Amino acid sequence: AGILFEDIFDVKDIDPEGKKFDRVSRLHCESESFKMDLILDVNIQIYPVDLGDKFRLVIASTLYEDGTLDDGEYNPTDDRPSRADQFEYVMYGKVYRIEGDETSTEAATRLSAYVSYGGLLMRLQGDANNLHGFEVDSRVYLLMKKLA
Amino acid sequence: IQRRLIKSMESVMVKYDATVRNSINQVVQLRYGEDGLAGESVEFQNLATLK
Amino acid sequence: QANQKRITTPYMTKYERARVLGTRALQIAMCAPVMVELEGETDPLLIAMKELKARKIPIIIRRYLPDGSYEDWGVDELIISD
Amino acid sequence: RQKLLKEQEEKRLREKEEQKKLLEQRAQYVEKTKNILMFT
Amino acid sequence: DNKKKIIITEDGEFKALQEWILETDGVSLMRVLSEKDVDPVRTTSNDIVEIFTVLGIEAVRKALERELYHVISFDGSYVNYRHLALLCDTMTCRGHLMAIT
Amino acid sequence: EDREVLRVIFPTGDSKVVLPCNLLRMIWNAQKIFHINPRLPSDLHPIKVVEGVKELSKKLVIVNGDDPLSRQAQENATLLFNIHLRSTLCSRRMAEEFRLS
Amino acid sequence: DDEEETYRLWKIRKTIMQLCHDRGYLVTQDELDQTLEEFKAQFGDKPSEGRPRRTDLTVLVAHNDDPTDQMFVFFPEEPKVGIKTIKVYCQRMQEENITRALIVVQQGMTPSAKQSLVDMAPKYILEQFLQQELLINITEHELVPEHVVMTKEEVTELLARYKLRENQLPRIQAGDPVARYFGIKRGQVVKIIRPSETAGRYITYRLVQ
Repeated sequence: AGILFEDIFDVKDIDPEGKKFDRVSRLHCESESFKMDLILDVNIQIYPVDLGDKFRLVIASTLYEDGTLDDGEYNPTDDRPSRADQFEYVMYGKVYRIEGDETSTEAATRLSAYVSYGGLLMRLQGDANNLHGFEVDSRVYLLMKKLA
Repeated sequence: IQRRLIKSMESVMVKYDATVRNSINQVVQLRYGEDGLAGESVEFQNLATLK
Repeated sequence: QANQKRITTPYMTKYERARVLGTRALQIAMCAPVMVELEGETDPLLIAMKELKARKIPIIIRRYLPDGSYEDWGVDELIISD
Repeated sequence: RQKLLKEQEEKRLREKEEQKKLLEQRAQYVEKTKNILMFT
Repeated sequence: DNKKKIIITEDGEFKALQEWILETDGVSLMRVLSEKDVDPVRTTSNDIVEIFTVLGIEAVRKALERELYHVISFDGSYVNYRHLALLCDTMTCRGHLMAIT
Repeated sequence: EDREVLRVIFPTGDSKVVLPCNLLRMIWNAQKIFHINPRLPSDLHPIKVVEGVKELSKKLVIVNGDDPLSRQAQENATLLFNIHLRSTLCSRRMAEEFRLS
Repeated sequence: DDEEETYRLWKIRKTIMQLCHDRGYLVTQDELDQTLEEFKAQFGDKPSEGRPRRTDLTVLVAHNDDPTDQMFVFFPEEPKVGIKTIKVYCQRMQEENITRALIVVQQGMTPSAKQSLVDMAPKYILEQFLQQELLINITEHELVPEHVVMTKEEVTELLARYKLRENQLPRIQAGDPVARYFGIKRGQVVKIIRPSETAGRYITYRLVQ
């Protein structure tokens, strides 16, 4: 499939530290199916998000419904079936950090994957079982859709 | 002050035996900067075992 | 001085590179034979840099030591960094 | 522990060398006092 | 911390002891050093000529490096140490204080 | 031993030093060039780290010569850098911090 | 008036013992670190009346390498030492067959006495020290690096390694405080080992003048 992670999140706070940027807003959200915290930077100018909203987030390694790698190059004249068709807000970034609660001897029970979508930062932290698809310096997509 | 400093140090040079010497061939430093390294390539770092 | 043991650096200094390139460029400009092949180069400086990259400059650098002796290094014997 | 014992007896040898040097300085000071006596 | 007493604790950490220090308006380094309860190891002066007369050529080399560094860095600037070292070696390589004049 | 040598060189606890090669930046460059995974166990033998650092230290020559005087001057010229190198390219740091291959 | 006098005498003796030890003379650890109370026990705590008299403070050490190479340390009573006192000390050195001495004066030394100390050098190498400059050991100062008198073999090895003449080394005056502490004459080279913030350690070599 090419999907590293999928869950439904609920916006629990927007800009706790205050609005830092005008067109960008930080959402602190939590899901229900996996109990994962999410910090996400979104362009609220084009895709406004209100407190208490509920959305489906899908971290993917590729947009093509069939398992097929991406070249990281912009190809607007691409007629293949892309899973971005099923979502409203889509970003493209790279994983730049994977933290955990590991010790010198024990493995990590909880992980924390950090992604940068051209400067818009995301932190998806929760159980390490749900974050095996994430590897540092790896390109991913956001694929986020609002639901009622 | 600038002119005085220049005229005082103008002929001090790194020689091919890597010593720093003046025009009289007297030895000012056995190695430039005590380490024989040029000042463009060095940079700030931290000694991890000091503190 | 024993050529079997030369104490100076095995690297070409920036000043040695500068003067060797200038000298060889003047020699080329004065109709000296070129040691490397040439596609379309007509500037003596470009030809001299190509010869230095190819390690085919027929010049010996006589490095003087403070004691008065000297060490002769072929341009092909030195390590070209830049 | 056996190596600990070897290092311990080595320290004993070094302290014994300290004692032999101390008595050597005594053996030369007993010469030096007569010179200090005829000095003044 | 540049004038505090930096020691190494028994645990191996650097600790800055907050101690009394005196700053005089004149210099008699020769006499002040030889006073009871005065530290003859860290007590210094900014008069490089007295440092040369009391401690010698390498002491004045080091002190002169310190004073030039203090003059350069007081405005937050930074100069590579090899330049100060070369200037200070030029002024002290002949056994006396060679003024740049 | 290098720690005690640094402690007598820098009597104030200032680890900021000016040295040729930015070893942490080179380690980061190696991590990114070879796609080092910090979460997986490494295939670098700590004995290889020790031997490689020793051979490297032998190859960094400021003072050339096999005579004992040249040996001591070589020791002194690269002392601080070799301490920085041995404390940065340590086998433990290379095993649980940098995790290089 | 008196406790400080014995304190000064003890401090001067301590610096002299450290000096002789650094010159390579045989000094026992006991006298090398002698407490002030031990000094009072061995010499007294009333120098003003005559216990100790400075003539009792005289030191006589022997070199570690040569037991016959001894050295005196005299403590003249007069503040300004005169030529007659120098002649007396030279006479004593002739009697005891000693060739090196230190004279720790209090106030100074007369010009005739200094000229006498200078002219008869090839016979008796006897030096002049102020008690004011022996109340501290300058080699313990943080500014003073580690000085080491090199041997003629070491100096030859140095000049052969760096392939240079003695006039090309940096210099140190013969009247330098540290040169006088180590009692080094012209023609000798002193190796200075100092810490360097760029290299860790740095050895330089200064020729005595």
